[PDB]
Amino acid sequence: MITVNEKEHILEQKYRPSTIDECILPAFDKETFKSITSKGKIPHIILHSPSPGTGKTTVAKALCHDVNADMMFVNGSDCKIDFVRGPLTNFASAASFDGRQKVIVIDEFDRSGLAESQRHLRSFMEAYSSNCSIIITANNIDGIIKPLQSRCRVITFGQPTDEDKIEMMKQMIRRLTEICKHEGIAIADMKVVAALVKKNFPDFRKTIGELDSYSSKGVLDAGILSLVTNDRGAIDDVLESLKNKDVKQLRALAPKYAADYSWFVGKLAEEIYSRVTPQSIIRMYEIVGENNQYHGIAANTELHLAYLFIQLACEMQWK
Amino acid sequence: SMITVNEKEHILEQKYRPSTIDECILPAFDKETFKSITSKGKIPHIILHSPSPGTGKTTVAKALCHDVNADMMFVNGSDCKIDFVRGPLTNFASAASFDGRQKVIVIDEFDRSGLAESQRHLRSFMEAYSSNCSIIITANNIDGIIKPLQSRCRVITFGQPTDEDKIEMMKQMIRRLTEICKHEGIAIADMKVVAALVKKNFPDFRKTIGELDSYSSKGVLDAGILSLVTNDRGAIDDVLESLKNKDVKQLRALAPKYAADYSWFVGKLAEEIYSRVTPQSIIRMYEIVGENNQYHGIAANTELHLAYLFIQLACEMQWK
Amino acid sequence: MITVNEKEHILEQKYRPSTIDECILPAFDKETFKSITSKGKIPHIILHSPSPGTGKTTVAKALCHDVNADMMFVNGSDCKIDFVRGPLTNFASAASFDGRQKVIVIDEFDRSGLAESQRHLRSFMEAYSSNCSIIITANNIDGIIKPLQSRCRVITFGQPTDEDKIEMMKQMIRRLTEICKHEGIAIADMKVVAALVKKNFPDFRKTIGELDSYSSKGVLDAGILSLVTNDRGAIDDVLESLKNKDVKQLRALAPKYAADYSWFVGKLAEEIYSRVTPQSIIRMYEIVGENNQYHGIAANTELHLAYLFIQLACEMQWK
Amino acid sequence: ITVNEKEHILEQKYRPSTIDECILPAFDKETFKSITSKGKIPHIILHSPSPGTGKTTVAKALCHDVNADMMFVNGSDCKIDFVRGPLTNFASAASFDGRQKVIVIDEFDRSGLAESQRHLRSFMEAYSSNCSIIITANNIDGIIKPLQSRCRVITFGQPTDEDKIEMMKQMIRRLTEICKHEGIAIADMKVVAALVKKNFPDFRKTIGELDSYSSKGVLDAGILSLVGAIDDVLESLKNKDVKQLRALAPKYAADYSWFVGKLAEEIYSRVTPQSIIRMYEIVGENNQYHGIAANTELHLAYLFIQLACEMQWK
Amino acid sequence: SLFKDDIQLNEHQVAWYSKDWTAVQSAADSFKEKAENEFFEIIGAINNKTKCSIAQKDYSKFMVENALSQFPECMPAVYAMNLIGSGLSDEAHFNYLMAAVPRGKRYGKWAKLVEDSTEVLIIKLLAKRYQVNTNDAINYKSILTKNGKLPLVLKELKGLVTDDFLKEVTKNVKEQKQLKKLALEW
Amino acid sequence: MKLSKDTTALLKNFATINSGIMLKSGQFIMTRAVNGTTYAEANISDVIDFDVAIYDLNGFLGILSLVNDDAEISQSEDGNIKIADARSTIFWPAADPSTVVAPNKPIPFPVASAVTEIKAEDLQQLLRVSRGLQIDTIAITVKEGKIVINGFNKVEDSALTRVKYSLTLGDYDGENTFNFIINMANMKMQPGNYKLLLWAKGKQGAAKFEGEHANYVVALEADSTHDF
Amino acid sequence: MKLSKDTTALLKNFATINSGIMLKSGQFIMTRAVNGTTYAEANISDVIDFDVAIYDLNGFLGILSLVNDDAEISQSEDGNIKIADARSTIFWPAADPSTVVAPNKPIPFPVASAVTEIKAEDLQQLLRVSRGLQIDTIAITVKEGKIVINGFNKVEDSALTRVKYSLTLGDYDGENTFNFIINMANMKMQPGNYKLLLWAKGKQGAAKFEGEHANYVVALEADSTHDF
DNA sequence: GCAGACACTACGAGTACATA
DNA sequence: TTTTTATGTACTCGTAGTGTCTGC
Ligand SMILES: Nc1ncnc2c1ncn2[C@@H]1O[C@H](COP(=O)(O)OP(=O)(O)O)[C@@H](O)[C@H]1O
Ligand SMILES: [Mg+2]
Ligand SMILES: [Mg+2]
Ligand SMILES: [Mg+2]
Ligand SMILES: [Mg+2]
Repeated sequence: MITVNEKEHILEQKYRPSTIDECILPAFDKETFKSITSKGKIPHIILHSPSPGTGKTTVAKALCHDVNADMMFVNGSDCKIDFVRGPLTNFASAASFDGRQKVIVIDEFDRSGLAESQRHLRSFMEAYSSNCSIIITANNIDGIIKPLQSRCRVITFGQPTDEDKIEMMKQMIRRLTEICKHEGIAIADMKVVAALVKKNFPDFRKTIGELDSYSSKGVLDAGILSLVTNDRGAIDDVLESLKNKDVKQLRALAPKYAADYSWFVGKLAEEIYSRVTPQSIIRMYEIVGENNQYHGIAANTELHLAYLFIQLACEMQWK
Repeated sequence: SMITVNEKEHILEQKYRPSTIDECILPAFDKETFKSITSKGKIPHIILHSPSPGTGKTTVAKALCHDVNADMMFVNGSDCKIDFVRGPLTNFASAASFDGRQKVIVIDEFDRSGLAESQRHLRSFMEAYSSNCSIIITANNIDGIIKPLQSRCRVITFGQPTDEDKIEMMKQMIRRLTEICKHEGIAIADMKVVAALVKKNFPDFRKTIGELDSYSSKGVLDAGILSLVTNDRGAIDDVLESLKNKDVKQLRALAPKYAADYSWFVGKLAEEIYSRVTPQSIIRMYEIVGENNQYHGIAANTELHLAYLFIQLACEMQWK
Repeated sequence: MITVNEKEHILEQKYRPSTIDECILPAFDKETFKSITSKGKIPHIILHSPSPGTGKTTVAKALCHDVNADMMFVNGSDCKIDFVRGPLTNFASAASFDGRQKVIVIDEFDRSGLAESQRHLRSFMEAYSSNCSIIITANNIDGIIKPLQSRCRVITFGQPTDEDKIEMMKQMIRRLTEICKHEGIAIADMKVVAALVKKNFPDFRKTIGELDSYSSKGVLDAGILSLVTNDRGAIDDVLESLKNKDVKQLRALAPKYAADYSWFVGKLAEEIYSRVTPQSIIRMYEIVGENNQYHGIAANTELHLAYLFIQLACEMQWK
Repeated sequence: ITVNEKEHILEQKYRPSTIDECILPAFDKETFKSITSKGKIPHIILHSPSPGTGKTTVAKALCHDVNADMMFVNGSDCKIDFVRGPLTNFASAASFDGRQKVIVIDEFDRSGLAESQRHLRSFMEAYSSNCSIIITANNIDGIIKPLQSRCRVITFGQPTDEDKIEMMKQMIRRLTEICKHEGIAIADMKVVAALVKKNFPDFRKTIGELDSYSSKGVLDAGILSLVGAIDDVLESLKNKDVKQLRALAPKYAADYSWFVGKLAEEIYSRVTPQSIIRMYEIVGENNQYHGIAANTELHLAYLFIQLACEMQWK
Repeated sequence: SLFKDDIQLNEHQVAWYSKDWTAVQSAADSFKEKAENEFFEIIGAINNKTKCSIAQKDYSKFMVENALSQFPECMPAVYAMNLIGSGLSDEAHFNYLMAAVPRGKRYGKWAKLVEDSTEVLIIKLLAKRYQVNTNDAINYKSILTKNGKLPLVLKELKGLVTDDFLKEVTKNVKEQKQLKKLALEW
Repeated sequence: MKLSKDTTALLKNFATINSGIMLKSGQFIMTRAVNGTTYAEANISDVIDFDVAIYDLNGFLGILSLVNDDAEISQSEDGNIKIADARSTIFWPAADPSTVVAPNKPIPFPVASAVTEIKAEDLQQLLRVSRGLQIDTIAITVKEGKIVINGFNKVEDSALTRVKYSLTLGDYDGENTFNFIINMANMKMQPGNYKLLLWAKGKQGAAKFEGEHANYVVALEADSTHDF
Repeated sequence: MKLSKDTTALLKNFATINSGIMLKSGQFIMTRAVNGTTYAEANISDVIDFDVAIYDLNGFLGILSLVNDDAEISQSEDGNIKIADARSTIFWPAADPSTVVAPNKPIPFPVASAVTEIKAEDLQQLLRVSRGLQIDTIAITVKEGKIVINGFNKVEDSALTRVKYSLTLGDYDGENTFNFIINMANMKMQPGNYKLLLWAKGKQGAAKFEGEHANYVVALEADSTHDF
């Protein structure tokens, strides 16, 4: 039911799905993939999603596995113009004495510096389409030229509906539970698995990585739940001091965060954005932009951050 | 003495580099995860990052390889161009070790934009050779690592301790600096110096050791070194008394005195006025002084700048 | 004792100190340099000060001299990343058959376009730290990335104590007397030399330059003293034009006092404090302080002074 | 009087070649002649906020009176790869006839040359034994402080009363000689005196107006009234043409420092007094916040919007 | 084609099967359609208050600010982001511009100056010859026009117009015409 | 001390393994790739008379090609490398020993798990066919009594199942079954006849080539199989 | 008139010094770098009969290279220049002489204070070694009675301390001591033999190379030392 | 034994980023 | 509904020129 590759020790690489049915996809995407595998022949496909770890490479290999195709997996970054002139032509023109459809998987082909090669590939597709098909995967769809996008079926991963998201998260919870059972990880509180799934969605690779990381002591109990539901870089003290207009605590907190000024200012803007009025958003971004613009200009940096704190505490209207 | 010493190095922070995880001063959760990794015998793909320098990312990257006894290839991340990955790195990852050890690639400081394309070539590489070889990346700016590579690695953020974690880490760094002074021959006539050095440069332990070497030019850490470390350049009695009296002329005369060391003066002035003024005046004092200090590096006449600050404060403060 | 480079005709370049003792430095900084030389090994150093002519380059070369180091002097504006991959790596990887330490002096290394190069350095400085050390000298410490600042001993020049300032001015007066002895300049009044030293502090380069300037006749009489005190006359014309709200003369006088804007705003506050009614002092300080604190970002200085004059003429009440 | 028959512009044809030929204040000319008498030339910054006083001419005259192998570089052309290339080759190599080598960088404050100046920081000390640099600037604040430390800053002009009358005499004599040489007839010497007075001390503007009038052959009312360089912006402001102002912003985004002052100067005459004050306030705030702005085009566009909406032309 | 039969192949098949890589290069350049952009889907969100997440889209502070700078209703926000927003995040820039820019359907064509390529070339020539700035070159052009010496000066400078200089003048390949325009400059 | 052309060709072949080398006084030279894939040792006619580390071996051999063949190599008074020619002299820098990755001691190869021999003609044919069929990996395995080298192209054939080349060395009288995969990139040796030793112990393994002048140790690919 | 291919190859070398060139009536050509760090002269066979200023010399020589060798070159009636050859005719714009940097006066090189010679093979070896050893400056001095050229890498050796290359040029016989420094960037000469005349007096001096085609004079570096 | 083949470098085109 | 600021710096790809060694 689950696919285990004993050669791999990394958890996300050990449990890579091998069939289209095993992958956790949106309903319509899985339906189209099942249709592709059922009709027997694979068209030219481009699986793309900027969000990593949604299942593009997995689904490409699973299509090749369901069709039982003669797959040539290729690192897209190595698919330069000489690769198309050479290995791709050698593989397309080779005679097949077993009826297996030839499919070329070009994994992560979204490099701009390969545009010329991609153009060649397009011409290639007009000469060897009757011999083989191509399954490109990519993160930046704009890294694929427009003729390639037009000639292929472009499937956008990581763009689900709300009900699709609910169903996918339930399926991922079940899959992580099965992985725990296979790995000897005792689940004392399923809320840990639910929190991991909801936190790292839609990056399933990162979800299994988080599972491996937090399942160190072999038990998923309330302690691991409190560790997962936490934020190790949370700024809450500064936010609560600003909400209370506490000048003493802001004065005390200025040197704590004054060391990493740029990162702290970015995270503070990011956190205040969701907790204030729209006009407060305008004012906060103006204040923060000015204070950061005069970063290297001011003399006392801790004083500069305390000045930013006073400004924000005075002008913010917390919802 | 359970402190590693590179006899080939003379720079203090290079000489006293920890060689194992237990020697590294790390937050509780981070050191626990690192001990767990070393216990599991195999190393996954890791990214050790922090905007703060000198937190131990490269040290821990080498110590993991040491504890696991991994065949490590330590590579300058800025030389790790795409042709280097296509060449020696692929051969290293695909080949086996002569003694059956796990191969690990440590790409130190991999957070340049100019390497993004190279990093792109990596995102298939890391999945093709994950059975035999792993990749440990060091970074200052995590955004210099493309999001797929972050997805492929366990990301560990240095310099993020709890309050109790920070207290314990400072205690441990104080003990380590005392042992290092013992080894090096630096007399510690006042432990307050070491405590202030640790508190001042946290969480940069490299800068901590470097400033320990700086303030130990006289071979002793006496009270003068403490006054230098905490920056104790005297008192501001004249300015404060002239501000309370609204003595505009005296403030105009006093501006050039403190114009020289402006940052220290403005910090001390904020600290002193904070206590001797009404709460309504505290906010306005922070506003005035913050604006003045913000526009420092731009003000053409720093003495006139301090006069402007003095006039604003003398007019708008309510001296409790 | 004084070092003389006979190949140099410019006075500030002819008498460059070649040892640490010949330098005029604060007590603790000179003590630190003497300690570094007595140990025999130079660490990674960053000598910086926004005030030019404090001696960073001089002290770098003097450290390399006193330690007897194999020095490679490099203009930092040329130290690109390929310059580190090539020349710097060749220099650092070369052996030291004579036991000398290899030191790379990267002079004026605070350009933003070198950031990437600086980044490439933060591993370099740790690979070759056993035999090779780097001495960066900068005017803006913000041009050095934080990891490089972490890897170095940061030494800020031009920020002495009062006793340090007194001693440095004494030493500078004596050095100027020695330089005038060597160069053939007659000092008819030591108050002229003291005036030069106290005026141009802590830029000693400009001190020697102005010594060269005012000694055109070969003698330093008391008539040069009134020229050195830099009082630049009075400002009665602008004050009367402001009292009369005469815009045309204010536009005419803007380029005049655009010569030394800092001195002009200082003199303007100092003088106009007495010529406006007491009710206008706070507003006039607001106007002048703003015009002065925004000067470093004002593209046109003459227009900035015209704007100041218009504000003052419009808002001031006169006695 | 120095003449260059190969030149077709009068200000390029009749450029003074020595310090004595230059019409300068007494103190300034005395200091220049003392510098030339010193034998060698140190790094010098000629600064003149008032235009047309002749900082380029004085730099070339210094090079000529000290007898130096001079390379004249326009500041805007002095990009960093030019400093690394030909300028380094010139400064490191000695002259065939043993003269001191000098680089003249004209109007170094004009454009994005800050990186070239920060490069010049070490360049000037690396080759000081053989090569000196003469930088000219209208706004001394445009030159970074390390260069000001490395150079001797000579601020121009501010003549006395006797200096002013003597310089006007010398300029009237020079204009008379140039008119005799070019074949232009002087109908009234009072007109020449009035022109010199009107444009004092902008001698370059005087010679430029003379060259503009040259086609007639005589001098009558060159003082004119009607019959600019900002005519498009001024007209589009009067018409409240926001779209044309938006299109014009990138054109003058090149040299904001010059354009903004020229705009204030041209607006000062054509608008009402309270609008003169208002224009000075608006333009001054815009110039004041210029160093923060990232795209000067948008900054200039916003200035145009404000001025167009608030100006009461006469 | 001696063989008068054949269903006949397309140009791509003939290029690839023959392995004539120049024909392959031409067939690939056949697909050299260039310039793809969807920046105006972001600006619309700023203008129409649509929901839009840039966590997965490419962002350009210059393009967004210059697009919004075409209409005076947005110039306050563009001005503010041009002053203090340079050190902000792209997400923060976009968030501020959505919160501040007032709602409105304002899409139109950008205001672009139409230039006399010949006059630009003349000004660049005069600036190169006399080593002056651009406005000094325009003043020289005015003086030489109202003197009649401009044909003489243009004649003396006609040799300075190298084919690399025309690249700086104008990228339109019709620059060849100006070349002939400068060849006939007498 | 001169350098016979055989010595210089050997040094070039060694430079293909490591950009720099650390040669000490004697007649024994060695090098190891920085990524620890190939190692080489050799004895040569010319006698090294002073320890010195070369950071750029290729450039050193270039400047050697730039002078007469009878040039005299010595240690300069400053401590560098002095190449004395007829009218000219070249001073080449001596690198810091720590800045060159070199073996600490000559690694002794263990007792072999299998032994065979490769004739120089078979090796040359293998290399030329590798240029031809573009095979990038080889597998030393057993084929019904004999020891064979199978040559695969891992780009178009990732599972190493479609054999593009096959060579038969000697027969194998043992009882073990093995399949040692070797990447063609790590075959950095010069032509000649080689006794091929193969060692494997569970996770550990290596392939040694003993020639009449040089020995080459090569690391096997991670997914090699054996039952030793 | 036509330009023989030797004249064209010479002009291509003269374009390496100055992007343009001014040709005046005679059988003699010359050019100098715009910064005045190097100047070249050459007596040429083909007769120049009319003065013509070429601003773009490389594009002009590209025009020349295309249309045969017997191409008739002259000036056109309108005012430009014309290149006619059987099948085609090309018009090239004649630049004003003020638009091209010309040395104006043929520098009469004084009687040399030192004379030597250098063969084509020695110069080729020196350029090859400098390309190998990263050498960027040379110093001509007198060592142990002979005249030597020492090649230094001024980047890693700002003071010219460690000699990286050395070459001998023969005995000196004189009674003076000198050290003429020459930056390699200023030597745009074509391969061949060269008679080297080094002249110096006070602060001025130069180094002239008389070749088999052209003479190249170059300026010494700032800190050159002599006792003439 | 010398065309041809193999490899190496120099340069144009395209992309990207920081800062003004 | 439209659509690109200057300068400096860094990287990758493709190809053409160029040098150098060698196979029937
Ligand atoms: N002091 C002066 N005496 C005579 N002519 C002058 C003087 N100053 C400027 N000029 C005229 O101005 C022209 C060049 O001016 P320039 O040196 O460029 O002034 P600026 O650099 O201030 O614009 C010359 O042709 C010259 O005739
Ligand atoms: Mg993938
Ligand atoms: Mg590190
Ligand atoms: Mg300096
Ligand atoms: Mg000028």
